[PDB]
Amino acid sequence: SLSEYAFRMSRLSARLFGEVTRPTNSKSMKVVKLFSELPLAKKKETYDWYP
Amino acid sequence: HYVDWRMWRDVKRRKMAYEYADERLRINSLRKNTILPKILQDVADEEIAALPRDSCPVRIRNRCVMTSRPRGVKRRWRLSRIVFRHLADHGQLSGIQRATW
Amino acid sequence: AISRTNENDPAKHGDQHEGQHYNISPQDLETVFPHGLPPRFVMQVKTFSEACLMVRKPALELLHYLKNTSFAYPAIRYLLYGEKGTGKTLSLCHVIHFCAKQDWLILHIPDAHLWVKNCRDLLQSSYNKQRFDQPLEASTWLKNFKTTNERFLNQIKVQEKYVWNKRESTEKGSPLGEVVEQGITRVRNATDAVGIVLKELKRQSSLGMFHLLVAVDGINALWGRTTLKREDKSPIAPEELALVHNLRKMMKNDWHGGAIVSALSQTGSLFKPRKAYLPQELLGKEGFDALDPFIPILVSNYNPKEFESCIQYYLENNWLQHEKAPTEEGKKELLFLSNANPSLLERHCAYL
Amino acid sequence: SRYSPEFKDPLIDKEYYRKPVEELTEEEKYVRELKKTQLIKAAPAGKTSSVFEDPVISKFTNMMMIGGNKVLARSLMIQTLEAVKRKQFEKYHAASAEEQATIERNPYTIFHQALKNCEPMIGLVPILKGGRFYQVPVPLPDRRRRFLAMKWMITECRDKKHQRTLMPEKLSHKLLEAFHNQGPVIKRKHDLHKMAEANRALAHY
Amino acid sequence: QGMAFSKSEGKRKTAKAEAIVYKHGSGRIKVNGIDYQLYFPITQDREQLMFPFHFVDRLGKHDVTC
Amino acid sequence: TEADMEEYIWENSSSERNILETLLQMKAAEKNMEINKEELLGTKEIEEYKKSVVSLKNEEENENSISQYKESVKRLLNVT
Ligand SMILES: Nc1ncnc2c1ncn2[C@@H]1O[C@H](COP(=O)(O)OP(=O)(O)OP(=O)(O)O)[C@@H](O)[C@H]1O
Ligand SMILES: Nc1nc2c(ncn2[C@@H]2O[C@H](COP(=O)(O)OP(=O)(O)O)[C@@H](O)[C@H]2O)c(=O)[nH]1
Ligand SMILES: [Mg+2]
Ligand SMILES: [Mg+2]
Repeated sequence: SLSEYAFRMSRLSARLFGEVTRPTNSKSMKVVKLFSELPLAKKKETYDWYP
Repeated sequence: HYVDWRMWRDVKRRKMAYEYADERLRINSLRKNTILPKILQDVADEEIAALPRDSCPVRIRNRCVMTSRPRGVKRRWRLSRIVFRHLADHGQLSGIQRATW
Repeated sequence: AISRTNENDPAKHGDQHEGQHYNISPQDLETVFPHGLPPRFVMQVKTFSEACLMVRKPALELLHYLKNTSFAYPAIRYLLYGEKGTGKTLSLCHVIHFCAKQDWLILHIPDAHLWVKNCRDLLQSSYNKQRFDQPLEASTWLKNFKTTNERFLNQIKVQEKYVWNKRESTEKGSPLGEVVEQGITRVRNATDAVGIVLKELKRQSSLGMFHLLVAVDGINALWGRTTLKREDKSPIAPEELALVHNLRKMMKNDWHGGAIVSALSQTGSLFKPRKAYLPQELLGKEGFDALDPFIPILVSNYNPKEFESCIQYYLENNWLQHEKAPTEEGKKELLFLSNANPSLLERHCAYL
Repeated sequence: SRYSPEFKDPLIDKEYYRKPVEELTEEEKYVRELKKTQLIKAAPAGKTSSVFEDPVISKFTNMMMIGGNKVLARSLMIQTLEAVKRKQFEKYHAASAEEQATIERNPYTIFHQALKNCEPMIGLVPILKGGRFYQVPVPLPDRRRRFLAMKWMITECRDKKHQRTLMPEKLSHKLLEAFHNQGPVIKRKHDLHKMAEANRALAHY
Repeated sequence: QGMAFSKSEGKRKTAKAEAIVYKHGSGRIKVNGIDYQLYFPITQDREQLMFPFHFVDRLGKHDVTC
Repeated sequence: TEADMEEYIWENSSSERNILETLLQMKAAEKNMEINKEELLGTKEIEEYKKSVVSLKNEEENENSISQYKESVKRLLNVT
């Protein structure tokens, strides 16, 4: 639903701002989320829950 | 010296879940996309299913750190409702008071 | 009769008649206005046993332009706009009455929002498989078009051969009434009959046969959005409707021999907020570009003179029954609550 | 209540205040100097000084209101008053010059008289005696009679016997019926009176 | 411009209003820059705005921007 | 494209195309053969119409802008 100009201007902003550049579905975008944060088990509240 | 055997099992689950977190994260990444071949994702399914059961983070339970009560726990202080109230009602929890409005 | 005028010819109305109510004969209500009058104003005609329209500066301004129309130049688009209930529809009707009594051919669309919403039978078209027909909406209009223009539907004759089916066809030179009767009798051909009517009137007015008035109330419907859905529950666009595709052509100034007078309405519109009234806000970008260049005429609330004559017209019909309504203290409250808005005043007075 | 007992109800009456001082009595002069020292509650959103304010219709509107939907309740009220007025203008134009004099076209006069024709003078109370229930007739206070007239009218219009008829048409039709001492609500008044006559011998309980 | 006016405030439930009443005017009321009948399409809300001016017989005598 | 532009430009727009097509029909009705584009779009009346459409398109619409647009259209269409 974007013009060629808008589609290529959005793809250029993604390159500059370090976003995903290839067309990626929502399912595959979970890979980005998984590596953008620490896993729950690696959070200090989790492994240092108990004294 | 933990409160009970159930707290001791969760301590071990938290220790093993921490040790396998990176390995599980990497294998899961292979399963959580539509980019890689199914033949490769089917193998990753078997690999993460073969890891020790207590490496799975959903088996960790937030128990009261002083009484091991498995429910009625306030996450911010990691205490059961009973233990929290005991400290709060004696003025030992900074800034916490009874609420009237 | 301080609120009435004896001049019932809309061609002779002037600034001296501002604020005064002129009477539309029952014969002209049946012929000129089988449709188009506001529903509540229709209720007032049945209740008062008479139809009386205030003469206001919006219609007088517009009647001045139509009387000076140069029928050789391309048709001019006039757009009545204003806040909700300010009298846009009844200003259009005052202008339709003027042209109807000057022997103009009247193409009156009483509400174009009805062609983009709540369509039970949206059939696929046969003339063009990419468009949808609307037999009920089209046949309804054709009956009213026939009533208004029945004296001209025999003199006007088609200039082409139109094929309805394998067996049936309308040959060249047949009265235009035959095209109007095919659509009414056979609703499957109603949407195509409307398209042929708009096609021939636009063509034959530019030849000098007659003067044509195109009157579309709710014109902002044509270039907006619809609430009609396809069998796959996908939204339909107004251009894909045959009625809207063809009416959009009557709004172009590519013909001469008449005028195009339309009115904006937020009431009954789709995807427009309550307080939207200005041309671009209601027409959109596609709509403003389709009508530009056009002459926008503002319709506003009653001025002090118009307000008092409106109250007097209600008091002269005994419509205000509360014992305090005729008092000066009652009229000040009726002015504050309406804020001089004609529609709000009529609704407040309706139950007093 | 968030008002202390010290707060007095507001008196919304323009005439009460413009009344000259000379006309005032020594008692009425004291009441006016007293209120200047009293706390007054904020005027509710319901009532104003408007000349078109009618406390009876405002009360009927509240007894029709469902779930705090005053906008809808009031819309139904004004639609009923408009429907009554249009029905009378239709009866008026269709009548002869002689009958026209007797035809009422004011919906407020019809509404008030329609309710006054439904007010029950006397009512019954379910009394218990020896493990058995017997109703006892009793006079009705003015408040109760007016309330019952409005409750019977609203109840009748909400009856399921009416199929797909909108409330402004049902209520307008019942008001004009009661205005002419006819209808189900008028029958309910007559039945209550007739029952209160058959239990006159039970007035000593 | 030298036009006399007064300013005050009011609170009802969680609503807070600030009104500027001009000594002289024609009865115009603007609510957040909007005509009161466009801002308050409900007839009861407009009656509330009428109540203060009507009670003192000053309808059509002041301009308000609130 | 035009949809990508964030500032309206009157030149080479539907407005310029529509007004020019209208003025040509008017010249033809007068049986005048001065059909030069540069001359038709060089008058002062077109400059007011251009200034009015741009204001309607790039600024907030209001009753005063609609009135300025109205008076510009009436002069071009010879509506008095
Ligand atoms: N010229 C008039 N003569 C008599 N009554 C009028 C006139 N103009 C307005 N009214 C009253 O105001 C009501 C609303 O008028 P109308 O339907 O023309 O308004 P509108 O601006 O077209 O409305 P909308 O914004 O809903 O499209 C009418 O039903 C009538 O009671
Ligand atoms: N059934 C039928 N409809 C016709 C015929 N010719 C024209 N029409 C209708 O008249 C409308 C206007 O005609 P035209 O300008 O040819 O339409 P267009 O080709 O869609 O631009 C069409 O959209 C049709 O609905 C015909 O021969 N048969
Ligand atoms: Mg759990
Ligand atoms: Mg209208």
